[PDB]
Amino acid sequence: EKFLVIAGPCAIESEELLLKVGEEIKRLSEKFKEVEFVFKSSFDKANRSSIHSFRGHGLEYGVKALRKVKEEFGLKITTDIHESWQAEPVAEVADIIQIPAFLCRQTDLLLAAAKTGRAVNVKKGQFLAPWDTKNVVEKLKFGGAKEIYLTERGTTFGYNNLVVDFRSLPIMKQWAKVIYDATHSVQLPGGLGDKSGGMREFIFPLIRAAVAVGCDGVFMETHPEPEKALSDASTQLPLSQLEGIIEAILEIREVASKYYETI
Amino acid sequence: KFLVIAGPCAIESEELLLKVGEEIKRLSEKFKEVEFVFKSSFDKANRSSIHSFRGHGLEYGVKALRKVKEEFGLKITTDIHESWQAEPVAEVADIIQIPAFLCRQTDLLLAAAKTGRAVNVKKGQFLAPWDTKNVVEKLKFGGAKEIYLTERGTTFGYNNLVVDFRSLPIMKQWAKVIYDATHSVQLPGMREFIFPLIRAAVAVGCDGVFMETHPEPEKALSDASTQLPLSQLEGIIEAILEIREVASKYYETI
Amino acid sequence: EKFLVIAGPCAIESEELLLKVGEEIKRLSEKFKEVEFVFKSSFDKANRSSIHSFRGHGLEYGVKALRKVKEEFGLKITTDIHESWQAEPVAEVADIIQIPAFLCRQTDLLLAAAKTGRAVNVKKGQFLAPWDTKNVVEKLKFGGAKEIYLTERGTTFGYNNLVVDFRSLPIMKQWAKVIYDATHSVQLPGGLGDKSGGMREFIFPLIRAAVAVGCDGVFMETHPEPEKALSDASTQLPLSQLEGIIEAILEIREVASKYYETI
Amino acid sequence: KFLVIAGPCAIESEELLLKVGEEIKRLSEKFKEVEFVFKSSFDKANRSSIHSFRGHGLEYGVKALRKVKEEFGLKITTDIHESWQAEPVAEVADIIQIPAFLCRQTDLLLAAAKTGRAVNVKKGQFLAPWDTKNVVEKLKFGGAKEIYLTERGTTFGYNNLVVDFRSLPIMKQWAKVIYDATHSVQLPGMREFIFPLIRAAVAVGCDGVFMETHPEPEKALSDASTQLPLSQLEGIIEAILEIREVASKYYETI
Ligand SMILES: O=C[C@H](O)[C@H](O)COP(=O)(O)O
Ligand SMILES: O=C[C@H](O)[C@H](O)COP(=O)(O)O
Repeated sequence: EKFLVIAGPCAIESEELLLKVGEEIKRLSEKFKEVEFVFKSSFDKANRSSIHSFRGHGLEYGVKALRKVKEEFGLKITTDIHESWQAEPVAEVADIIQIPAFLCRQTDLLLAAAKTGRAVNVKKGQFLAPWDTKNVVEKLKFGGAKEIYLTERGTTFGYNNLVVDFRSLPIMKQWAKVIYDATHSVQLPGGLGDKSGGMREFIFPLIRAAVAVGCDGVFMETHPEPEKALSDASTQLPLSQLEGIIEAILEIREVASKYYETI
Repeated sequence: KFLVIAGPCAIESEELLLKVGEEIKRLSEKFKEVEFVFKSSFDKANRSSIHSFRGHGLEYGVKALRKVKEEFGLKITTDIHESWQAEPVAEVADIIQIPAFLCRQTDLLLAAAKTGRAVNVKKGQFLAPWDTKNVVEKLKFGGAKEIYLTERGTTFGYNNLVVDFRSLPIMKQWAKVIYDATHSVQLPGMREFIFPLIRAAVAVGCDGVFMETHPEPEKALSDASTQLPLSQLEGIIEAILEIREVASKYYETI
Repeated sequence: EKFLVIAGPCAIESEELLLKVGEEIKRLSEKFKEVEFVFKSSFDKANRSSIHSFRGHGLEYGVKALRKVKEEFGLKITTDIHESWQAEPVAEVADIIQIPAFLCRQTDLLLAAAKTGRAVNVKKGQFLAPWDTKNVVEKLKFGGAKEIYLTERGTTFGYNNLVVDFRSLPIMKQWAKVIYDATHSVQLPGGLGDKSGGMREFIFPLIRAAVAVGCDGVFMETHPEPEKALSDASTQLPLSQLEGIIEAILEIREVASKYYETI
Repeated sequence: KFLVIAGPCAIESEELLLKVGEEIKRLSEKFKEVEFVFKSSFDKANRSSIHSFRGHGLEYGVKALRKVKEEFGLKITTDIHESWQAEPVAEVADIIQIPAFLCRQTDLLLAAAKTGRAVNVKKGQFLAPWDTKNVVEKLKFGGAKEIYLTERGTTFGYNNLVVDFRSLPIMKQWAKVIYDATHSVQLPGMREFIFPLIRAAVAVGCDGVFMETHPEPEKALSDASTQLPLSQLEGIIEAILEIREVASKYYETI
């Protein structure tokens, strides 16, 4: 099956930022033809730790910027929703509607996404056990979703820390396609006080682990200059490093693929 | 004064709310030093299963809670799940409750704060005690003046929650602290530990306790495994008041 | 039943330190006659994080110092053993043989302690679930132990942190008398790099919780000047604060006692 | 070269050790680029139950391991539980193993280091990756020169272990790292995850893998639920060598 790579800047800092990242993602989609790329960027960071942190320029602006990316580069689009009313307008541009981790159990949000006819990707809550995602998928199927993804993004491990239990990949595979979030899984929740931290040095090794275990795609936030990012400045991957990372996981996926267990 | 938030988990019917409300009113008259607040959700918006009981809607719920307040003169509290619900709920709710999974949703907090009502935020199972400082700041920014933080357990491995009592004194630095005695013992995805842990909460020191109670928990449509039998409420309240009376002498300052 | 208070300096820094603490503990035993005091101090810190940290002055010296305390103040004694061969010599002075947390599953150590005829107190391992202590008690009974205690001292919660799950008290009570370790439960394992950390501000509130829930005794390390201690300098209670703490828990225990559940 | 430590969990009989040893010798000849080390415990000193299988004693065990080394020319490794055992075990053991629960027992580490043999310390389930730096220092202080640290899971709630693969690169800063593929999936107080996680270990990067194997795990007297069927060992070794070959290109320096 075609491997999915969901990538883009964490937040829609500006339409300009999007086109800059989109251009590179488009270049890679032409090179890695065996990969299905989906451009990701949040029109709103509705769950920042601090009231003073950057949120975004609004739904309207965001959808417009994302539409420009799709129009200019012919790339599929994905963005996350935070309340039920956002599903409809977002569905006009998003090929995949993303459900935030903290909201993976909010029935109406899932239902709103499902009835749009678009694919739905649910970030597994940091509080959820792998087997608890079966009911999440059930809700989505009940709501009409035909293409469902479950994203591993770490689990609460003590305070301000997340651990990735790779046993989750084969477990969740029982009921949906699985995506590994390489950038949020290394973040340190509320690790900086008013903001969350992260350990960039672990992004690559853990993504290698994900493809060796086996998944249907990877999710990576990337920014031309992470240090200047307005969100997840500590975990976004420098855009120049994206190509090498993707080549690496495709290579590891290929050699490991013959050993992937049948669910 | 010490806060006691009690009531049936879900508004299964205003009939149920009236039966539970009568007992709470009674206790209310017996324990004058305690401020009682009637709680019940008009919607269980986060059930694990799509086939589980959610409720009868916001309108029916607000109406039923209206009945309780008017008929018994008891303050009211219920939780909201999306921003638009804040205003209509604030019509009857003296305290707007923010769900644990939603404790970081900025717009929900701001929406609640804007109503002018008191706001009680359930501490997310993924949150550290010190991470709640930012939660309080959001509410203050939104105009909230009466802010509560509720301890309801922290993720401890899979399908289990642990109560780290160190959280009470930490959260007390920036808000009044409430201990949720019934959800803290639930196994995500029990009853025998409700009383022991509530005794610990008052021994450590908190500003109030949250307890879901139902005439027949066995038949409850929500949290059947952890809702306290109505008939046992009086005894537990008396017990925690006695422990608090003695222990309060040692509560640390700030 | 008579409430147990196990207290003393973490390590036997010197026979002088012991007599200084013993004197105060003796004074309190005369005041709190409803309490059974047991003087505690390790002749060896055999599991320090760093090879450079203080361990002790040897078994011989330690037993001699502990014997002096028992002889001079008529106090019961408890100390921990680390290898099977230490059970016999230690049993000559120790009324209660303590089994370290990391070693709570070492069959031969438990058996060695049990056959001495002395009481045995096992620190619950940071890796053990409350219900897993049933087999620990079974081993001890199998080995001849007639008086057994299980001590709650925290559970691994993420890295370098411990949490106290008070549900452990009523669970362990099903098969043994339960003791709450007020000082090790707030320590931060390896929190200082070459040594462990601790948060003294939580010792009192958590001990209040322990007696409200209900236990058969408490364990507290105390030192005339904690800041100068050679071990657990961050968690040992200042000796001057001991009396007030004990009075407080007896008061809370009394008022809460009528509500203690029957096992 | 890449290390592969394999063998039956417990020395149920030297007969068993010989059967497993023959297969390991065979693989040894087929995978010349891999350094095989035969492992088996002469005593399960930390079983949960007093009624569970422990072993036939140190003497019988050392004799059986002697047989394996002499008959197949395979290096040997076994664990010790008390200081006095280091010397006699070092007679046959090329690598002395330190149990996870005992990774902080200074005298056991020093005793092992004094023998002059290599020392492999199982990382305690209560230990953080960076906490192992001190463990290595103790061994170096004791004269140890060949030191290994083994990842075998970390306490994650009750009766469960999680493998935090971030540990591999962290521990690599001060010692060679081994990944225990069979104990990492055990539930304290399963099998389907052994292969997936071992693939991850080599994709991330480690200096070797530890795998308990038995002709008929179902009948094993120890770790029956997690011991790998002998017949599946070859396939898994070939698989991890292939993944390592490709992934090694990306292993981070130090
Ligand atoms: O991904 C979710 C959050 O927005 C995340 O923790 C980053 O936000 P913060 O830096 O405001 O905590
Ligand atoms: O209680 C056990 C230890 O000795 C504890 O962690 C304190 O030792 P450290 O400061 O050497 O880690």
